[PDB]
Amino acid sequence: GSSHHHMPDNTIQWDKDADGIVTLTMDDPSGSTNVMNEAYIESMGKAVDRLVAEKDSITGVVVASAKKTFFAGGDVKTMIQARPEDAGDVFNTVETIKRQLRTLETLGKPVVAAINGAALGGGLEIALACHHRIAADVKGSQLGLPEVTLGLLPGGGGVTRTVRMFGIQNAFVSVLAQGTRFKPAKAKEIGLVDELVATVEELVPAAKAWIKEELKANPDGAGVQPWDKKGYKMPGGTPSSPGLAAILPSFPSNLRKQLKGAPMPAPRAILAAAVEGAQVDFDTASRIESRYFASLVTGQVAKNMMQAFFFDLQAINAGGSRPEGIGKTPIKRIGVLGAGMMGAGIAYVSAKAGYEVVLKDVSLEAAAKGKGYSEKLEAKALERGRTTQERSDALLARITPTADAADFKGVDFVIEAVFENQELKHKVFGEIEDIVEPNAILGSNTSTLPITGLATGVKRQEDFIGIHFFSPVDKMPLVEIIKGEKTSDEALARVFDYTLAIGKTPIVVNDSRGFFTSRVIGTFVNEALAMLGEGVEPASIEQAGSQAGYPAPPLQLSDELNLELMHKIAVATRKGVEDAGGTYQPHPAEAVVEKMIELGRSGRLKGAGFYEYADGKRSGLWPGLRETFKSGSSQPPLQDMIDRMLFAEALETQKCLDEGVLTSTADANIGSIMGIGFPPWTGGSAQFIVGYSGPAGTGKAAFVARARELAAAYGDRFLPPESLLS
Amino acid sequence: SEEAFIYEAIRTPRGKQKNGSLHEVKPLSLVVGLIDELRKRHPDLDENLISDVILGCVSPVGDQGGDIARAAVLASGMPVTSGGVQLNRFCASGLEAVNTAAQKVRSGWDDLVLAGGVESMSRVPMGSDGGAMGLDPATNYDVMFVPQSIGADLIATIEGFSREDVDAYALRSQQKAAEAWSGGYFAKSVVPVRDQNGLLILDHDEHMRPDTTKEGLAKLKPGGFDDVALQKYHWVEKINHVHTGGNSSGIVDGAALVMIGSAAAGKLQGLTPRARIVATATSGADPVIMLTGPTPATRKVLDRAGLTVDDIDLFELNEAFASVVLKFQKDLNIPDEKLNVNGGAIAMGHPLGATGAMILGTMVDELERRNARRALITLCIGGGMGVATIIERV
Amino acid sequence: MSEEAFIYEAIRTPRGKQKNGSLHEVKPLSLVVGLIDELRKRHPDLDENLISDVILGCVSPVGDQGGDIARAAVLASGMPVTSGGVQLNRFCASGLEAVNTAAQKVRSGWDDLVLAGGVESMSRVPMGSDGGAMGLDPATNYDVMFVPQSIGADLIATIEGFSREDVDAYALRSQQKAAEAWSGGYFAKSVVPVRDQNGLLILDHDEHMRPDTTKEGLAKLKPAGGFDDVALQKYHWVEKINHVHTGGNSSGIVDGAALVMIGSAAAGKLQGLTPRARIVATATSGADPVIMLTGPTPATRKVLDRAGLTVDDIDLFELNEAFASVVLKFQKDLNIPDEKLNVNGGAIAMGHPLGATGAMILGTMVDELERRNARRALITLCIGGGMGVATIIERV
Ligand SMILES: Nc1ccc2cc(S(=O)(=O)Nc3ccc4cc(S(=O)(=O)O)cc(O)c4c3)cc(O)c2c1
Ligand SMILES: Nc1ccc2cc(S(=O)(=O)O)cc(O)c2c1
Repeated sequence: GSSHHHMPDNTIQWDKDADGIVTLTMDDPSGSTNVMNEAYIESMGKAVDRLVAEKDSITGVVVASAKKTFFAGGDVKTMIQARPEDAGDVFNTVETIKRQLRTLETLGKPVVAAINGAALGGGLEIALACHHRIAADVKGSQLGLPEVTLGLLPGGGGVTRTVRMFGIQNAFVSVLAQGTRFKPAKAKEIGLVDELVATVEELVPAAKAWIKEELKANPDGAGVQPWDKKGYKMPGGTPSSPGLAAILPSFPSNLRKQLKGAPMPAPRAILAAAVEGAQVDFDTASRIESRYFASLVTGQVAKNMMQAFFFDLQAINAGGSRPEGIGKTPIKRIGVLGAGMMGAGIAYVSAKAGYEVVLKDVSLEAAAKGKGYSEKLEAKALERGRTTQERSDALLARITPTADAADFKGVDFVIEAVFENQELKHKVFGEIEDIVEPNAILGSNTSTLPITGLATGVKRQEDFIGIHFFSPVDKMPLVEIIKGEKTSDEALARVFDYTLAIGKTPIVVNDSRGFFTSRVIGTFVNEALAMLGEGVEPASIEQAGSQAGYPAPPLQLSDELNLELMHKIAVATRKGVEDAGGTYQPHPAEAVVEKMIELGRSGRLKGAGFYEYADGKRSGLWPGLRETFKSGSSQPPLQDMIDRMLFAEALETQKCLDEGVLTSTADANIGSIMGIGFPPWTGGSAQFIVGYSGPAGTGKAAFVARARELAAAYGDRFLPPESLLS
Repeated sequence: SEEAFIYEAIRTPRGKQKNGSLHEVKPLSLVVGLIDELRKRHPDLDENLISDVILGCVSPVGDQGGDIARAAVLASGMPVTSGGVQLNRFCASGLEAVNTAAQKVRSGWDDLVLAGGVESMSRVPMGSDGGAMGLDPATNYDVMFVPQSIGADLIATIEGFSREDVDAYALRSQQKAAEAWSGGYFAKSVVPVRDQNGLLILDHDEHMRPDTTKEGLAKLKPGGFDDVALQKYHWVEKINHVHTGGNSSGIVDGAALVMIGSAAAGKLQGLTPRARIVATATSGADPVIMLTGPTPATRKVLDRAGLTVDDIDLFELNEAFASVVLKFQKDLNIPDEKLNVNGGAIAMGHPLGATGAMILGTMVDELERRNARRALITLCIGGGMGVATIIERV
Repeated sequence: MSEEAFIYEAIRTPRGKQKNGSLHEVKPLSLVVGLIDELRKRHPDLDENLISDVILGCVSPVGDQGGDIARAAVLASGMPVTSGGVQLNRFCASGLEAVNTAAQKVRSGWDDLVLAGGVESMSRVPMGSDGGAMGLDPATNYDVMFVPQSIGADLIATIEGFSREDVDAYALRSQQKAAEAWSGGYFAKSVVPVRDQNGLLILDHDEHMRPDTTKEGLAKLKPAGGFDDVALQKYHWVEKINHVHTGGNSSGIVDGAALVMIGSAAAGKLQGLTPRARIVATATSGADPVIMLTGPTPATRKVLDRAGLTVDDIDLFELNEAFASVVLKFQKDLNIPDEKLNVNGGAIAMGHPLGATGAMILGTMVDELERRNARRALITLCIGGGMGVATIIERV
């Protein structure tokens, strides 16, 4: 009937001291972390039932954990399998979970959360059910509700209680909408945590001491949350309040402004559950939250985002592409060649990780201006207060700018960021390859030049490897590791471990012109340029890019990548295949590139492109663009433009998997999202195929029909490869 | 079957928003004064034939809540058998009350009906009733809620209306409203508002600025709604914001009454029919741009009555925004001398619930003055709707 | 009076109770959208562009029910943007008034197909949320002699001489006839169960009913600011008001919505729709606003004079069970037979969703006329402020 329960193993340990304080120690024996699994639901149901039974002999409850992490989310393995027909079970599961927490909450006696480590998602939802939260200010301790980042929403009372605690606007912006994780100090600052302790050993004693003092100082209000008292007033007011009702119609429009119209239903569902929940009582609000939760879990976007940002991202971090058996080799001195934006950013993220960096350029003045990129970055970090002056000085002190090739003495890790000329890169490596250590990694930050050709410029080709970064290096989280033919597996592992060391996500790519990121992002740019040549309005092309979910619209990106760079990229791919006796595959976007080069509008670096630029600031599209390409003469559906750019990247990704360029779909999904900004709601350019949804249906079969639908209308380049076909 | 005739059409002066003369007057008192004026003009009227009172009100809360129509029937001492119903179709609530009244008379089940609206925006501001399109995030995200002002600026951008274009129209409305007042056109219809002691409170449209100059309008000044509008209208790069407080409709208080009945009802009461409701129509357009509803509604009511633009002597569109009227004039190729000939809401104001009934009576008088035959009245509506009515002078 | 108005569909939601009701978590906009999607399921090939207006009754158009909830329903349900959408308020008869206006719009010839109905989520937007001049303005409250409906209902029982056992005997019959109707499956194809965004069931029955009601239980209930003095100042010949009305013999506070599809013969024939009933006549009248609830009797006589009919010509009488004495007075005035009056129960058992009531009891009579294979039915409601509305339908 209406129970605390939904074979499994016990997860909670029971302990009632002489004062009547029961200590519920969550300790899942089937893993290293407490997770809202079927074992927890049964274990918490047993403990809560015993709390109701022994209520006459219990004076307080303390919820603690025996793991290094308090409690980190739920069984994502289970929620990703929830089909639309399983919405009833999903609803009953979260209703049972919140029924247990609601009983623990309304127990008539204080309950304190002893947060020892990370309390994330469902874990923070357990602490929020308690009346008092004490956190241990320790390393790596995080608190937050990152449900939205998996296409879900806080369904275990997270949305209902954070709204009751901070109001609609504060709870949405600060905690719910972006799933922000907080350190224990910041968690106490915003109200998520009530007080802090230095070590984990003081937690449980302080929790029982607070219960001892709360019963003595507040006998009436003990074990009663603020929203359960008489005369509770929600901060900021309810939607019926005259103040909130004036600004409330601007919340969904602002959210659509942030999402840029991208089909992400999770933030919208959070704002709906937050507002609709504030209009009714707590229990009814909680049931509304359950229905929106079951709506997302059974939806396809959540399955895409759960696949990418939970399973795929863990499979990468677990060394899925790291060679087996290879051990760890420390990195003592990093030598960066070139002090451009790339080389300076490389030198920053390396020194930020604690490495000693020797930033070499042609001149001491150039190498000094490169270190200034880290100084102006530490300036903003010290201004907004993200780091201390103590460690900001130690960070810059690890960067040693130089112009002498002898200062690469003792370097066991070389990253090159000079301009992309083959003979140039061969000269730069030749004058340092004998100064550095004999086991030094020789890395290149090329974006198109094949690694096997660059490897001939050194004698230790087995240690030559491609280390492709993305600007700005201080913010872009992906590193494309390219494996040449001679690149050993040890060099692959050391660069793999280096990428994780600087706090970035690696993908391993076999050598091929264009690699994976540059090759796939070309199809995205080329589809837009095609559409412009076909006569589509330039504003519609940019809108189609933003509404697809991309961070930057394509024509705007086509100005940062420079059309002269795009021109010689197409000339190089043509010349290479032509020398092999074949017939190059020309793309219709090439005609639009050459037309813009002729008009003297080659991109942002020139100062004029598809947009007009003033004092280095973009200021609207070029008015002569419409007359040049007869804009308005072709008016296809916006969803066709959106699908033309998404499918182009999705089909090119499938080619890279067929050609062995990628070795795992996890590298393709994370590599597309974090490398070239593929929309996160898709779950990646590889997940988009199996997770496609439209009028043709859902799944790989619908993607194929829609690909053939686009192929008939816009060209056979949208024909699905043989692997996708049954 | 039956034919609907307008026997009377009066209205109150429109009191401005800031320091308005009608701010102290309850909206119920505005309607009761117009009811007493109808008794003054026809003391022989057997009010037992008045079968319903249909009032339009956009914010039916507070002073305007609890079926203000029924309150007006009881408070004014009308027979208890005279019904009383409040409706709401946003800006065209006044004209919808008239249309419904005419439709009830045509149905043969109603003999004599009072219709009109009331809106005391200084006491009950717009949006006070709440709403699901705005306050519910699940549906605000779906219907792409955008304020009417942005949809008006979007129209000016798409149609190529400059800042001088919308301001030149705003100057025209100010001049034609002053010309109509100084010409005594509004003498019979504008019923001055008085207190319980008979002392004068307001006898003119306070929102009018007849000393407006083109230079003064150019010195006027125009939360993510622009991005929401451009997400649907993806071919337009940027919205040119041209509308200011001088080229948009004013926020004013007021009320209007229209006595509609069958021929038999008017003959039995000795009433002289002034105009005949020829046809009405309700249509709509995209709710993001919102204010493009009048064009299909006007087109629909013209085909229903078997009439064309050439057969209409006077066009009366509510001047919610200057671009909405210029867009309407551009679409149907309306002559300049036929469009809002006595000024509009830009000069005199826009009392939401009562505007449809105000411009309706404004055309009844102007049809009799010019001795013209037909007039078409239409309004743009929030949510993308549109209402149009064709009257013929009898 | 040219075009004939026909009822093609008449559906409603189950009526969820006020205290811990199943529908308290459902927004009233969602209740209306649910009925729109049901009409789409029953007629998938219906060209919705023919639908020219959506008229919804709503007595408290505030909060969730403000901002033209009909237009919100048109936009949210994805109906054609040219389908209008207007909210009207005529107190308790707003639901029937929307149907009457929809039928009158069809008769005028300027509208072809109209959705009419009402919605009232009283557990979310309680009565009086809109304020009101007759109540909250002292100059008007003093003049109109404002008295709540319940006191006027007690006054009717005092004047006509209905005892506490009289009003409770009717309440028992309403609970019994409503339970018999549900058990017989009379409401099977008309009550559309409410579901959430996941398809999970929320409510599929009128949960305000108490089918185990007894005469003994009703007699134990207690009856429900000087309003008694105000009513007797006008009815000066009455000494003291006998308060006989309790929560058992009065209408219930419930949430719910109803939808009726009304159109011309050309509109239904073009869409392949089968007309279920025809609007014969409507009428609006009223009586004293202090007793308030004597409005149905003149409105019923007026609609019978307009259609050229008498009491004997009507097969089923359906009056909203606002209060038991109101129905007993209406039965006493016109000599209504017992076996013709509220044969499937009424608001005492199933509830009174203010904006949706008129459209609900209308759809009840369209179904009962077909089941009994009868011809005519007369639907009427008492209204606050002393008004009345009646309508006569005929099975086609
Ligand atoms: N000791 C630790 C403990 C946890 C660590 C997690 C990450 S992670 O952010 O990469 N993984 C994620 C990703 C999504 C999550 C969603 C939810 S949910 O509840 O919203 O479903 C809950 C989670 O815990 C999630 C964790 C990184 C670490 O270093 C960690 C270290
Ligand atoms: N014009 C109509 C319409 C409906 C009718 C129904 C019946 S019945 O309910 O006895 O079957 C009898 C009639 O004569 C009817 C005549």
